[PDB]
Amino acid sequence: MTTVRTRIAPSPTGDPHVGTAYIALFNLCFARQHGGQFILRIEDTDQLRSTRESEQQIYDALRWLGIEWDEGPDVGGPHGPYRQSERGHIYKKYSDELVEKGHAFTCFCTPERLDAVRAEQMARKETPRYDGHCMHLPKDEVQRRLAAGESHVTRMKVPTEGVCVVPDMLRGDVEIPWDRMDMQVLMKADGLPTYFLANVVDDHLMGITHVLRGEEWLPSAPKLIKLYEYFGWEQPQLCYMPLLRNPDKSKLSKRKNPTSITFYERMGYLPQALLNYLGRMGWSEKFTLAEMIEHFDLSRVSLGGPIFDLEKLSWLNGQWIREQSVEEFAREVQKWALNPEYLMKIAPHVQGRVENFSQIAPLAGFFFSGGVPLDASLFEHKKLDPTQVRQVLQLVLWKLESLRQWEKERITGCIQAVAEHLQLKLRDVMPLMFPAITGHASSVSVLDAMEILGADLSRYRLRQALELLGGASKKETKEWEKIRDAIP
Amino acid sequence: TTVRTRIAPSPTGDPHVGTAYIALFNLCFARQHGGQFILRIEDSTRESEQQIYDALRWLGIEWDEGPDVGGPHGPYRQSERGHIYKKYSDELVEKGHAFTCFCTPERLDAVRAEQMARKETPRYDGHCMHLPKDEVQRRLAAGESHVTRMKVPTEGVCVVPDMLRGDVEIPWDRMDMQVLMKADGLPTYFLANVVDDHLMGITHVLRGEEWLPSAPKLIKLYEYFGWEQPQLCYMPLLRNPDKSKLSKRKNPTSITFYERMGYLPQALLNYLGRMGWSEKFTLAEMIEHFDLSRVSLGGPIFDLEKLSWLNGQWIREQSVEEFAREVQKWALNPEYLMKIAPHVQGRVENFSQIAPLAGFFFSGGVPLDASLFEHKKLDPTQVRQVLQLVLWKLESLRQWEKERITGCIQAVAEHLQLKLRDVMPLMFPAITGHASSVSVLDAMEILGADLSRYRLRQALELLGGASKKETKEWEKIRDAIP
Ligand SMILES: [Zn+2]
Ligand SMILES: [Zn+2]
Repeated sequence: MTTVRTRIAPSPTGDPHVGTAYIALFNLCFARQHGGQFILRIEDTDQLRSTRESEQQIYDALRWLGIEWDEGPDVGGPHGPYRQSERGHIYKKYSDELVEKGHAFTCFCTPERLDAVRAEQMARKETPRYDGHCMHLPKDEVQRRLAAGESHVTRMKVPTEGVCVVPDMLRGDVEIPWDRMDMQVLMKADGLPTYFLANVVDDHLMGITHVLRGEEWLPSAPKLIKLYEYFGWEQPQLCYMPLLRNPDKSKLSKRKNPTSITFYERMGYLPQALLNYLGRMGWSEKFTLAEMIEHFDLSRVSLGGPIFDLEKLSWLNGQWIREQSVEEFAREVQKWALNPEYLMKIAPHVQGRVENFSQIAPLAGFFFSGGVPLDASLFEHKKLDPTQVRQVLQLVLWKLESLRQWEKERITGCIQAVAEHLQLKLRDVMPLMFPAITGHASSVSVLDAMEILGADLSRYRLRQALELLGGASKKETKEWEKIRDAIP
Repeated sequence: TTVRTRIAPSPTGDPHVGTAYIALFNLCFARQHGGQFILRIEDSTRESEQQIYDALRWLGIEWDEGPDVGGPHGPYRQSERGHIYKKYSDELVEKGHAFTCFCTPERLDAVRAEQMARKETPRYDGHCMHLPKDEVQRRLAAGESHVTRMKVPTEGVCVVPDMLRGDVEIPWDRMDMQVLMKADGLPTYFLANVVDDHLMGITHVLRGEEWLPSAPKLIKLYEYFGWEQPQLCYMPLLRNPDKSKLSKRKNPTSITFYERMGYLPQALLNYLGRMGWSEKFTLAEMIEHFDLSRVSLGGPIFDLEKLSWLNGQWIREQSVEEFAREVQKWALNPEYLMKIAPHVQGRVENFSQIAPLAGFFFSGGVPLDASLFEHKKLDPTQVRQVLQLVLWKLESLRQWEKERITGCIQAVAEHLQLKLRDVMPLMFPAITGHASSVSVLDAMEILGADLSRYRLRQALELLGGASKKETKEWEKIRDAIP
């Protein structure tokens, strides 16, 4: 008679990803199927990559898709806090218990030490693992080194022989040798935990009963199962979902198909269609969230890797567009781009470049086209040969992919940094941005246009221009990455 | 006495730029002297009347008296003014200044033939001028169709005192015997405006140069009646940059064309004022620095490129809010967009595909590519023919709706040796700039009459246009089509 409770636990380290929505949909349907609750927990334990902006992008993207949770950082809940950065005291308590009970230990190995051990191991054809150095430390030495304030971590003990049985709800028993595990770090030197500890503690304290996650987390499942044993906690039911696949059997990557949810919103896809498509890849047709929930059952999940096919997603999205009143269609188009907020940002940039209103559409059309018409001749540069032009586009694209705050000045800073580093003037690079972003050699202010267009469409158009001109080889990619990392 | 000016547009078509030019000067002259400017309709369709009101008001022109705003010296529609016109024509016939004519249209058409064969300007030969009082009483009792004509001198010269040109001499032997009352009991535009100007207290008659040749007949009617003549001024013609007369073949003349193309009314009104007298200024400013003497004796030039530059300055020299409001009214409103919506909803797989598909609804013209007009069962000469004939019949279409637009295109086809399905391949590129697009017939109704004709004409002129031998030959086809 126990109420079901599932969760999605994304890290706010970048754009909201389609994979996250996919897993969130399954955990949502399973909880609603069983009359339970669906929780959202922000795993911002990586305070060097987590941002408050990325947190809100997660909320907006999922809510836009139609996914809603009963408890979370933005709605509250009786089992919070739901941000792992607000639960520091909790993780220390349970990490200390493990050490007290002998199931974990303090490690003082400096980064210079761990690197040396890994080298000596790779030279002995051995599997790289923590050598257990600090596991056999006297209590006298441990007390001393901690009193001096020496940096340290907490590692868990793991078996060296035998096998762990992972009882997947769909695969059955999955045997994983313990010797593939290592003495995983639980508490980092900065007093923050790893997901191994945070997810076990938090899934337990929040009463999570079923955990559907992607199969990428299955290899490390034994360490979580073992942590539950150490605490004497009841383990939740586990199901590891196959990966999303590109139609060519490869893994879903930003190169082949964009993975950002916001990309499909800005491209003009309906949230009902994208959500509907994620469900059709999952289990066993056009349906709403409510209808997908009533017909949901984990057994109907194809044991094969679901395929993300933009062709089928576009056909489905057209079916949704067609199978609704013109009023509904109109309201969706307004929310998408035909609204005063978007149009008034464009207004001041066309007002000075038209002699009558009929010239606005050819000038501002690129604000609504998604991509732009690709004309390779528009990138013939006077000072830059074709190879140098591809280098500039690749370096700019990389820096803009890493840019977290999509704002004109930060956008300009990335481009100007790529140019100054290459001993180029910003005036030498902007002529390439115009055709990439707008499709024309001259247009409105391109830096303003990129901020208005947003990060997703700007990167998409830059990548297409790069691919139009041939792209970059593996050799060039390696050589240009060295340059990327030396740029602010 | 208070100055009183007017315009008397006929509600028989779309309002042309020439009408707004004349209206502006009449409005400015009246305001300068603290008088009234009157709009009179000498009717013809009640819809065409509202077009005139809407187009002139959109420009910023107003009138103190008229059929819509009323006034103390109406009615302001001829059709509402009773049998006042037959009364004055009868006085002229009784006082011997007019006479009754029984000539048949077949006979008046023959005299015109003999006169044009001599390179003469056609005139009424004066047949019925001296018919017996008995012969006329008989035919009238029998109910024979007849009209009333005014008598004009045959020798001498009429001195027309123009406020700008000075004295203009015109020979009476050029004037003809103008019809006063038509065979249907309605007055001619000539008699009605003379009668109505007198009854409405019009003091200054500012007209286009096209009416100068008839000034003697106006002067003589006032003479016959014994009425005080109004001050007269005939404005020089609007001309293209090549010194020719303004023509829809060269530059479009409908006010509504420039509205649908995205010009600001303050800019077109300013351009009409900056052409005549003496640079950007408003209407209230135009009235401030207005004076008739600043008009040049030579015709003003309607230069579209100069108009575009001026419109661009009006767009720039205003707040972004004012600019956005103007763009909303021009085309970015729910009425226009919801007309397009159902025609793109079934043709897109995502919203980012809408703008490439629907862009032609906003581009004024479209990108021209001659290669798009290559037809299987049609040659480069026949394509121009259908385009011309389609254009002509659509230029004559009064009510611009899909069911009547399709009728015109079908009539040109049925009359031709081809089926309707044979012509649409040419319409799609001309109207949308693409080989295929949304329902082109629904698109033309949405785009409007002005932009549809403009694009068809641009397409026709792209492919080469029509020669003189082709036009006169193809018009005979146009007139044989419903
Ligand atoms: Zn250690
Ligand atoms: Zn006669």
